[PDB]
Parts: sequence; structure tokens; C-alpha cells
Amino acid sequence: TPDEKKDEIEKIKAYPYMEGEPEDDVYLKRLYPRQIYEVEKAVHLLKKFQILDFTSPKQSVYLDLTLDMALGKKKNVEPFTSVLSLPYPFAGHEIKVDEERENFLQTKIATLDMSSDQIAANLQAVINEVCRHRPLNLGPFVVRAFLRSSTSEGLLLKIDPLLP
Amino acid sequence: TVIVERWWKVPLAGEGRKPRLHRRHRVYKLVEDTKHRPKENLELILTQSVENVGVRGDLVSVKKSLGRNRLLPQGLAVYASPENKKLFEEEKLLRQEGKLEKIQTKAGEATVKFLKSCRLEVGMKNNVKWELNPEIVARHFFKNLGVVVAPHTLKLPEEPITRWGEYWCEVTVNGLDTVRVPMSVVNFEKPKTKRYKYWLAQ
Amino acid sequence: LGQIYANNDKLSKRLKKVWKPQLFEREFYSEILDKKFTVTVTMRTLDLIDEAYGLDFYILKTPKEDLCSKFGMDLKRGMLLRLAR
Amino acid sequence: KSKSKNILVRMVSEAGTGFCFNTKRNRLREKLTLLHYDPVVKQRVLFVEKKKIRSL
RNA sequence: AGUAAGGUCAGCUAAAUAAGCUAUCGGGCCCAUACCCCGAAAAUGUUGGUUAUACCCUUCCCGUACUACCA
RNA sequence: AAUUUAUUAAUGCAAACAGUACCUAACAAACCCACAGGUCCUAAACUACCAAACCUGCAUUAAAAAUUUCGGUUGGGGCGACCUCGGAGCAGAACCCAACCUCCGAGCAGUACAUGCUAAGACUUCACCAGUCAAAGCGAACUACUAUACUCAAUUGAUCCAAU
RNA sequence: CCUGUUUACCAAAAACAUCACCUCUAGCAUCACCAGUAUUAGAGGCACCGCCUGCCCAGUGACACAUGUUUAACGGCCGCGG
RNA sequence: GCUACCUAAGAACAGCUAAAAGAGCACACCCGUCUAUGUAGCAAAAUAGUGGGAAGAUUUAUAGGUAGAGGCGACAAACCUACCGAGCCUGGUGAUAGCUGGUUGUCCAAGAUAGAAUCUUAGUUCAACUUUAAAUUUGCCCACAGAACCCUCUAAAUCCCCUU
Ligand SMILES: [K+]
Ligand SMILES: [K+]
Ligand SMILES: [K+]
Ligand SMILES: [K+]
Ligand SMILES: [K+]
Ligand SMILES: [K+]
Ligand SMILES: [Mg+2]
Ligand SMILES: [Mg+2]
Ligand SMILES: [Mg+2]
Ligand SMILES: [Mg+2]
Ligand SMILES: [Mg+2]
Ligand SMILES: [Mg+2]
Ligand SMILES: [Mg+2]
Ligand SMILES: [Mg+2]
Ligand SMILES: [Mg+2]
Ligand SMILES: [Mg+2]
Ligand SMILES: [Mg+2]
Ligand SMILES: [Mg+2]
Ligand SMILES: [Mg+2]
Ligand SMILES: [Mg+2]
Ligand SMILES: [Mg+2]
Ligand SMILES: [Mg+2]
Ligand SMILES: [Mg+2]
Ligand SMILES: [Mg+2]
Ligand SMILES: [Mg+2]
Ligand SMILES: [Mg+2]
Ligand SMILES: [Mg+2]
Ligand SMILES: [Mg+2]
Ligand SMILES: [Mg+2]
Ligand SMILES: [Mg+2]
Ligand SMILES: [Mg+2]
Ligand SMILES: [Mg+2]
Ligand SMILES: [Mg+2]
Ligand SMILES: [Mg+2]
Ligand SMILES: [Mg+2]
Ligand SMILES: [Mg+2]
Ligand SMILES: [Mg+2]
Ligand SMILES: [Mg+2]
Ligand SMILES: [Mg+2]
Ligand SMILES: [Mg+2]
Ligand SMILES: [Mg+2]
Ligand SMILES: [Mg+2]
Ligand SMILES: [Mg+2]
Ligand SMILES: [Mg+2]
Ligand SMILES: [Mg+2]
Ligand SMILES: [Mg+2]
Ligand SMILES: [Mg+2]
Ligand SMILES: [Mg+2]
Repeated sequence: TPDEKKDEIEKIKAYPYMEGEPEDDVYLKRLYPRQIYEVEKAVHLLKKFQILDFTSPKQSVYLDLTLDMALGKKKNVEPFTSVLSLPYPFAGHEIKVDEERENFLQTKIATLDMSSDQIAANLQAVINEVCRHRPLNLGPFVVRAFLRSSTSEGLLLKIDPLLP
Repeated sequence: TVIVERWWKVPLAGEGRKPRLHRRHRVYKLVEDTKHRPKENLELILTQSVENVGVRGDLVSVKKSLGRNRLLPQGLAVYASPENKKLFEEEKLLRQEGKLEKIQTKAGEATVKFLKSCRLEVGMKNNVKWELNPEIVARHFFKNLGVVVAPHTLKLPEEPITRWGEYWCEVTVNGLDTVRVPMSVVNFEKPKTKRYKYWLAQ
Repeated sequence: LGQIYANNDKLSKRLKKVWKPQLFEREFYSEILDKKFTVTVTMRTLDLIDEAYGLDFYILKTPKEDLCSKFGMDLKRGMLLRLAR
Repeated sequence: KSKSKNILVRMVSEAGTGFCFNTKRNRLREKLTLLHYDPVVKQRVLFVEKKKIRSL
């Protein structure tokens, strides 16, 4: 277990996060941790940002997954590419891996105009697809999820219920 | 504090008798030096408004170095004694009953200080016709300034904006402090494009 | 002032060892005396004052055998005189 | 002292009684499986080598 | 007088499939010699014992080495 | 030489103490837009550096020291050799018996896996410690196996303590 | 080398010191060095002068760090056969 | 208050040569080369003669400084109050000594002893021997019979052993 790799995985787990909006109506993002968790609200918010930041209705939602693709044993696992077609493919897709191996993957999920239920179903298939490399229960495989559109910032999805 | 114990057992002395100490009882082994223990925070009640600690009447756990050197000597905070705790608890109860707080929570004061000295770049794209509404304006606070602003708290100048220029935005925090921030409507640029053009070159 | 065994082994030499507290210079304000004193204290003294919620409480509450300082007892007499009078 | 040909090993009963005995075997041969009398069960049972004790 | 240690191609060293180098022999090169080139030959001090042998032990022999002190 | 760093110095960490920095690499293939630039094919997430010495604690490397010892046999001591165990001669026939006396060896190996348990009576290296032989009995083996305390001469090390 | 010094009470010397030569360390102030400042100060070797002081950094120590450096530091400065 | 070195402030050094002198000859003065005497001496280091130095790194009076895990030293392991491989006094201290010496009235009796271990062979502990008391029963001396082959001395003898 390399010190640099293990510390980064320890640090990302230690990033604070909170549920719901704070009491203050106007507050800085620095003063409070992340708040937005629900995937259904995330898809609606990504469409909302399309209206506010005037752009094309159809956007590629390149989900970024901070997957713990290591620390199964003292010997870390190696990157691969498991290709599984999504139930609602956008108009088999390879699961790319980071060049720097910083345990974050950039994979397109669905177009922005696609319904949230279809997008959520596509997300669930990816969760099982990425974990297929190391389906062992000895070590956690998913740490954080950031669903971002082409012209929007990611949101810390509550992927913990969707892990099994 | 250095804590040590004797290597050799001291024979019992009994009731009302001092123990008999041989020269071998001077042998000590180090148990623990308290200076190496993890540091604990100090519980204090603030009397004034601090930049980051908080505001008057708030139970704040701060580092012992900060409290003993800055807050206590300068009167910014007092000990969280039961007497002091009850006093401030009654103070806030009366303030709630009298509706005279106007002091903002710990986060709210920092937001106001940031909002006093800040400028928002509302990047609007030239191709698609755009109308500025408080929902759109609050979006740019989250992106550019990194501020989460409720849409209802924003008060636009009520004049529709379709051209690039300078305007003003009134931001209200907790319904108590109203901050008028400058507004700069500039043509939108992609952050990956904008950072390359300006930050990388200069 | 005590003795130690080298490498914490009773079969090794018995050496002389002296443990000294880490002394710090701090300034304390006394509400009763309305004066600030520059007193050499340790980290333990700061904790006792913090637990007593002030220097004035610490001086009055701490018994003579625990203060272990002639200056501390002199401070106690000054505070007690003002309260008495 | 430099010579080393046999080792001392512990044979543990396969009956689960915990009875053990030490025997000598060549270092270069495989682990021993011997039929030895076990007092707890009062009959001969298989014994399997588990750990080496020392070098003889 | 004691004790250590060494004994290997002609020579000198390395390894114990006992090899390399020089020397040695034969051929080539050159009017000739040498250098050079090709090829060949050439040894475990000795005694006995070490499964059996060799590097080991040991018998004997040559040479080598250190010590032989204090009153 | 063994033991030690108490002392001194250097270094490292902790303690104590100031705070200060603020993380950027597009590029339109198509389209839009008078520009400037946009849409589509990612615009995420997420920080960093230095607090001076002094003092104290814990380590490390040195310096300079401290404490203590320097075995025995021996045709005086030193040097050489020797120090434990077994066989043979001296010691011819019960036992025993020395020499820096004469000779040869040992610090294992091999085969079993009941070299399991238990118990009369004995031997004993001139003490002790230690060592040795054992009928019966229990349990096995066995009605082929000079089978029942392996072959073998020595083939080895007490207590404390440590490992489990 | 010289004058000198030493075991008062068995050794006065060839021993020690010494001018000279050389190596090492130090960029500096209010109690030594020094009320001084590298042509200085301290730690050492050797011993005026004259001719000279050769070879060696593998080991030891010191120094310096990327290899390394240093003997006027400790020390060393070969065989066999024809 | 001796001596080693140092500090403050003093003193002494005729005559001759050269006149420059850690220069020469040579008093005072300092030192102590050689010989004799002395050896409980005049003297716990001297006397007599002969010698080294004697304007210099000289000699010397006075007061002061450095103290024993030290001082000081032109290193002689010098010198630090006559005896310094590290002073002296007191205390711990009645240090310890397997080593040496000594160990006090009368009388009688028994009484000479294989070994083993040991940083042990200058000693101890256990055996053996010796002594005292006690218990109860054989002890000693010994008739046959009996106790090994291998091997050169076919030994003197021993062990066992009733009787007596
Ligand atoms: K003799
Ligand atoms: K002389
Ligand atoms: K070197
Ligand atoms: K006299
Ligand atoms: K004096
Ligand atoms: K003795
Ligand atoms: Mg009692
Ligand atoms: Mg007592
Ligand atoms: Mg010490
Ligand atoms: Mg320190
Ligand atoms: Mg001691
Ligand atoms: Mg010894
Ligand atoms: Mg000796
Ligand atoms: Mg001897
Ligand atoms: Mg002899
Ligand atoms: Mg010897
Ligand atoms: Mg015999
Ligand atoms: Mg006998
Ligand atoms: Mg016996
Ligand atoms: Mg039987
Ligand atoms: Mg002179
Ligand atoms: Mg003399
Ligand atoms: Mg003299
Ligand atoms: Mg003399
Ligand atoms: Mg000399
Ligand atoms: Mg100089
Ligand atoms: Mg010399
Ligand atoms: Mg010269
Ligand atoms: Mg030279
Ligand atoms: Mg070198
Ligand atoms: Mg002077
Ligand atoms: Mg004159
Ligand atoms: Mg003169
Ligand atoms: Mg005089
Ligand atoms: Mg003199
Ligand atoms: Mg003269
Ligand atoms: Mg004194
Ligand atoms: Mg002198
Ligand atoms: Mg000398
Ligand atoms: Mg000498
Ligand atoms: Mg004296
Ligand atoms: Mg005595
Ligand atoms: Mg003794
Ligand atoms: Mg008699
Ligand atoms: Mg012994
Ligand atoms: Mg004896
Ligand atoms: Mg008899
Ligand atoms: Mg009889």
C-alpha cells in the first residue's frame, strides 16, 4: 500500500458533507460542505442549469466516479475496461480509466434531455458495471460520485444506497 | 507534566504511618509525558463578533493557543462557566422574545463580509437571447463567486437586461443584512477557454 | 530528582535522571487586584486556570499545598484582603 | 555445527484431541503422516506434521 | 628448542572439468633471425587413509615462518 | 575488554510560538453570432507554504568520560599444550586406583512411530546432582518375524530465564 | 644547533624547550583569548641556518558530499626462476 | 607561608674585554658537575674542594590567584607543607583480608582419615575418617563349592565364605 495512494483515499473519505440546505438563505460554499445528494434532484438541477445558463437542451452527462479501484489487499488491483451496454444507450460503451490512475473515471451516461428515470437506471447499470472488476466485499469500491453535465459542475450523489 | 512510577514496590505503611523509602525507590520509569498528548479544544462564550470564530452568545470550541492568547486577553470571549452559560442563555432568550438579534449566525457574518467586497461576472452567451431573472443570477453566484444564494433573496433592479453592461444586485442574508453587490454582465466564455486565454498567458 | 535504568532494563546501569517542567512566561490579569502580572507558568498552570474559569478563581480555590508558590499565596492574601474589606 | 541433516518436528493428532509428540525426520523429505497411539482416544490415529521444532 | 604454514605443466600462477601465460616442439611468415600466425605437447612434494576420490586428513622429506621470556 | 550516556555538543521529532499563501492549458468537425465569442463532444471534485531562536520532553550520532574485570592446570611463572565424554594398556585374577603417561575414538547416524502407560526389587563412575537395568500389571502386538525398555561405546549441558 | 629547562632527596643528559619551517581550526567584541581581528589568535608537529624532504589515499582517521580529498595525518614503501 | 606556574607593584647584578650582545673572563648572588668526608651525620640531603651561570628565558623580597574526579607542569609521570601513579585531616570504619601472627587454670580419655565438585587445588561443600549419646544384632578372622573368553608375562593375591 503506497503512502501517497492510501493517504489520498483516506483524505477523500474525510471530506465533510452535509444533508439539506443550511438555515441561512445566503451562504458561501466555502462555509458549508456539499448538500445536494439525490440523483433525481441532480438530473432536474442539471436541466435547470441548462435553462439558467442558456445552452443546448441535449448535453452529454460525463459522470465522474471516484471509485476505490485499489486497496483490496496490500497489492492493489490493476485497471481494466469492462464494456456493457446501458439499458438506455445514448444517441456497448467502454468504461475508460484514468491515465494518472487517480481512481476517477470519466464515463458518459446519457443525454441531458433524457428522462431522469432513464438516466437513473443508466446510472445503476454503471455502478454494477464498474464494480464488476473487483466485486469482492473485502474492500469498498466506491467513494464519491460527481454527476456533471457538459456545461455544469458535478454534484455529490448519494451513491451509498445504490451500491448493492 | 512528567508522570513516573517506581520500579520497586513500596511496602505498605498502614494507617497513619509514613512509608519507608529505601534508596532503590528513587528508581523511576517514565509512564507518560502529558505534553505529547493530543491537544483538546477550549470551550468559550464569545462577547464580540469575530471574523471566523463566530458572534456573541455562541458556544465555540477553539484551540487553547487561540483562546488563551487572543480571545481571553482581549475580551473577545469568556469562560463557558455554568454562571456565564446561564447568563448568555437568558440573554439570547430575551433577544428572541424581543426580536432584537440582527447579528447573523456564524456563517452569515462571513457571507456578508465576503459580499461587501466582491464582484460577480454574469457570463451571458451572445447567440441565444437571454433574460436575467433572480434564479439565473443566483446560478452565477454558485459558479463564479461560489455563493449559494436563495432565488427569493435576490432583488434585481427590475429592469430587463438583454445587453452586456454594468448593473447592481441586492443580496439579503437571513432577512437582516442587505448587501448591494456590483453586477458585471460580460459575454460568456467557457472556463477551460477563459483560463487558457488569461490565466495561462499571464 | 531520581534514578533510571538504562534501556528500562534492571540489569543495566542505574543512572541519575532529572525531569524539569517546561517553563513559559505568560501575562495574567486579576479582576480583584485590577492588575496584570508577568508570571512564569507551565502548561499545567494554564489548564488549572482554564478549569477554574479565571486566575482569580484559581488562586482562591487552590489550596496552599497545591499552589506550591509563595507568590501564589501572596496573591491569595491580596485578593482575600480586598474581599474582606 | 555447519552440518544439518535431520530436523525435529511436531506431530499433531488428527482426532482433534490436541495430543502431540515430537519425531525426527530427514530435512529433504516430505511431511510425515504417521499412525501413532493417542492416549485420549486410546487407539492409534493418524498424525500430521504441523511445525518444525528445531534442527538436529 | 618449540610452534605455524607451504609443497601443483620446464618456469610462474590459477583452478582441482588440473587452466592460462611464458618456456618447449612442429609448421607458416621473412633472403635470414626475432616479433607475429596456426597447431601440438607438457604437473598435483611424498606416505597411507579418506563410499571412491580431489582441494581433505595423515606418514615422510625439502624449504619457509614466528617464539625461545623474568630474576 | 565488558557495561553506560549520567555530562557536553550537534541533529530530528514533540512541545511552545507567527501566520501566510490561494492552481489555470480550451480552440467551433457542425452550427450560431455584426463583434467579442457562443452551442454541441465534460465548465468536476479538490488546497498550499513558512512561526525565529531560547526552554522542556523523547530519540539518534559523536565527543569526553565513568564503573569493573583481565580463568585454571603447570616438576617455579611465561610460552606451547591442555580443560567434557568413551574403549585399551599401566591396574595379569571382585571392585577401585594417578602422571603435561602410552594408544584409539565421540559432540552422530540409521530403523521404528505402543522408543505407550504403570509398577516389585536392584545397580550406580567412590559424595550430591545425574546416570543404568528391570519381573508383574494396563493397553497393544502376536499363533512366520533370536517379536515385549530399538541398533549403537561415547554420541553430551543443571537452575533461573525466554518462546508456546 | 646555540643561551636556557628537568627527576627538591641516587639520573643535568643525547631528554624537554628554543629561534626557523610546516600542518590544523576560527570572519569575531564588553570578565580568559582581547579592550585583540587572518601579516591575527588558538591547537600541534618538527627543530637555527645550508643542500634537501622522494613514492603511496587500498586500509585507519579527518574533511567533503555527485564522484571524492588529504600523508610536513596515523602508517606503508615486493617476490620467484633464468 | 614549601614547591609548580601566574598577577599587581618593588629590589639586586663590582671589575676587565668588547662596547653590538639570551657575548667572554670574573665577585656578590643563583645553581649543584665531579671527588672525598659524612650515613642515628652539623644536616630526615650537609661540609670541604672543584665546577655551571652570573644584563638575563636572570636572581630575589612582599601581597594575591589556580585545590585533589583537581591544580600546575620549557613531560621529569615533575610539583602541590620533609613520605604524591596522585595531597592531608575527619567520617563511613571495629572497611575487608581463603593471608600472617597471637589465642590465658588443673587432670584424664577417644583420636592420623579412599575420593568427588569447585575462576578450584594457600579455600570450601559433600563423602571418607574421627568424637559423643542412643537403639538392637551380628561384625571381624574365614571350609568346601563358586567368579571369561579374547590374550605374551600360564604372578603375588583378592572377592565370596559356614566352622572356629
Ligand atoms: K623444577
Ligand atoms: K648541565
Ligand atoms: K583514505
Ligand atoms: K646543618
Ligand atoms: K597565594
Ligand atoms: K585460597
Ligand atoms: Mg500494624
Ligand atoms: Mg523511613
Ligand atoms: Mg553514567
Ligand atoms: Mg532540545
Ligand atoms: Mg556500582
Ligand atoms: Mg572470566
Ligand atoms: Mg594468569
Ligand atoms: Mg596459574
Ligand atoms: Mg613449566
Ligand atoms: Mg597459551
Ligand atoms: Mg582388569
Ligand atoms: Mg579398594
Ligand atoms: Mg554411589
Ligand atoms: Mg512386561
Ligand atoms: Mg648564559
Ligand atoms: Mg636528583
Ligand atoms: Mg632544579
Ligand atoms: Mg645530580
Ligand atoms: Mg629535542
Ligand atoms: Mg600561526
Ligand atoms: Mg621528537
Ligand atoms: Mg632544518
Ligand atoms: Mg616524506
Ligand atoms: Mg579514498
Ligand atoms: Mg607582573
Ligand atoms: Mg658587571
Ligand atoms: Mg652572558
Ligand atoms: Mg635561595
Ligand atoms: Mg633554576
Ligand atoms: Mg660566563
Ligand atoms: Mg581554596
Ligand atoms: Mg619551570
Ligand atoms: Mg618522557
Ligand atoms: Mg616513565
Ligand atoms: Mg606531603
Ligand atoms: Mg579483620
Ligand atoms: Mg580473599
Ligand atoms: Mg590416648
Ligand atoms: Mg565456574
Ligand atoms: Mg584442597
Ligand atoms: Mg572383608
Ligand atoms: Mg561370616
